Amino acid sequence: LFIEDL
Amino acid sequence: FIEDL
Amino acid sequence: NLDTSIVVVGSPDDLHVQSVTEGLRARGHEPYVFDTQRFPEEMTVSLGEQGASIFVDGQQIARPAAVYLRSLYADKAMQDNWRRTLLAFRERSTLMSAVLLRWEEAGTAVYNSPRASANITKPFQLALLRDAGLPVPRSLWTNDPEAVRRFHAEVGDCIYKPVAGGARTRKLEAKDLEADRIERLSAAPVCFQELLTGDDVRVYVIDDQVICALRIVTDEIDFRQAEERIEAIEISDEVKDQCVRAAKLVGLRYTGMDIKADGNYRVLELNASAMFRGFEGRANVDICGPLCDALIAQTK
Amino acid sequence: LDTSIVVVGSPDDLHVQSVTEGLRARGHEPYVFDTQRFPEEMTVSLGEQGASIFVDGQQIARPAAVYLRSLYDKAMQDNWRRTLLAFRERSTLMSAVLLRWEEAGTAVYNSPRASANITKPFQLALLRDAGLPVPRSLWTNDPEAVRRFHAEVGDCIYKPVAGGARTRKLEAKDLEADRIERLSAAPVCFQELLTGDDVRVYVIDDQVICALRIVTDEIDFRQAEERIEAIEISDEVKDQCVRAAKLVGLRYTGMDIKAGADGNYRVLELNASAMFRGFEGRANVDICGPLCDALIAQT
Repeated sequence: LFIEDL
Repeated sequence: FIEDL
Repeated sequence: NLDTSIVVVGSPDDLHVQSVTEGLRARGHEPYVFDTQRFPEEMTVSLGEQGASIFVDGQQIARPAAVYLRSLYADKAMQDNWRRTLLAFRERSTLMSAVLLRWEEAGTAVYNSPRASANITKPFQLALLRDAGLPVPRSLWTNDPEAVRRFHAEVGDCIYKPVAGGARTRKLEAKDLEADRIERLSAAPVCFQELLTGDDVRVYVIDDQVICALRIVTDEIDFRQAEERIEAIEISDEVKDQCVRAAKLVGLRYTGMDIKADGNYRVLELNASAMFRGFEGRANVDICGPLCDALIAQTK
Repeated sequence: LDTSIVVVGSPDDLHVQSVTEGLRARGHEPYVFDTQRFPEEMTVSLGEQGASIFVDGQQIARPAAVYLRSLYDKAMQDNWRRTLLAFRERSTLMSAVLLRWEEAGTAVYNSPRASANITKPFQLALLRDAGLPVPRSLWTNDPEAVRRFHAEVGDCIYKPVAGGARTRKLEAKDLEADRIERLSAAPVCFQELLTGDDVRVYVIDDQVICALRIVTDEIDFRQAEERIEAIEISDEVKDQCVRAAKLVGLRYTGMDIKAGADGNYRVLELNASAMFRGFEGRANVDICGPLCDALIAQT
């Protein structure tokens, strides 16, 4: 995903 | 408890 | 599409989205269809800090006059990584819900806002009507085996269903009260209601106007295949206002009340997005009509 | 048991601990409602009329005031479609309990009805429309929107829409199509990088309890600790914070705010279940007290 920390 | 779930 | 005055939230493949969109077209109003189902992948939504800054595929939609909210919404991605998938769905759904909450705040008459979801909670919606002077089934949501055995010892013939829906109702028999499965309430709570025997009636309420009250009886026509027959009926005015009190207390503009008949009716559930085409055809009654009426009203 | 002040959370929660020990220090024993143990180790029974709420046989139809702290792996990997439905059944029953109490007239200190107005893309709009300063923000899945926003605003940050990850700073590599085009998977919140002092304002029942500046000091190699020290805010700002808490619809509130490049505040977010223990200490402010007092005041 864009937020790679999810 | 409810099977169909 | 440039006139976003009336918004229908749902898929153009949905039958009721089509019914409402057409019934509005027939009255000189071409609604804007907000196809939420295709949001993140093939549609853009953008919110600014200001409430009006709502942009769908580049076009600003600050405040519709009214919204018909049918639905907001290959998932093996869950079978892969459930956690990521859940967080992503939450991002999606938060953005969409914020759009609709902003419209309600700006003054849009959302036909069933997503706020009413709280007051639709089954165990709360019932208590809400009950503590307001309305007849409801002797109900019981529990996770205690002994609690239900007293519920059974009191009311006798009764049924059980899910607390939030998700399975068809099943009649509680003695083999269910066995220690084998009655202990399984340990894993989740269940709804138990008394067994009502009378007829199923459904009352549509649109903006403090009972539109009709229809009886739904079944005739068995084939092997394990039966068909519903809907009948337009008239109701005591007392109850044609008792209903309106239920709609306004739960917070629904357009609702489908479900009552079941002692020999006098009791309220079981108010539906935040009841369908109608089935009844519209089985009794040649109009519901889409008054819905479109209420929608086009808010534009004036 | 004296079910006039109910504390929803687990006794292992340091905050329900503080609140319970404070309520006890003032002549009230609350009924801690440890809802983790709902499915298994606890029985709840709800009847058709709202008063018929029973926890372990003992009925609790109408407390005076509730302090809501929380309402709450391989079973998911195995079968996910049923795990979610089971969790939803349990959750719906608990939430019905809370809604019933609030409908009776219980002072639910932050009700679950707040979770609507809590969503940042709506809460910031509420505050902004009421005239309070919020940071320039864009919630979007649109790369062109982000490019225009970044050009308009300057230095930016991106964080999840509904939280769940550390906020990071926007860099040029992020604007490269390689990254940016992943916005089609889920939206993202982008904001202007505010460059002031973190401030937190506590509000109980339309009274401002205190306002604390939160700085950090480097104590070890790549290790910081927060210093939370009191500041004085104008009655102007105090009334604004009370109004914001009232707008969002909360009784106990920890408002996150922040100066900018101008040294003037922007409300960032209002928390519906803020902590306070780490704040009370060095600031010599007492938040647990005023909270317990407000709870007792409903009885």
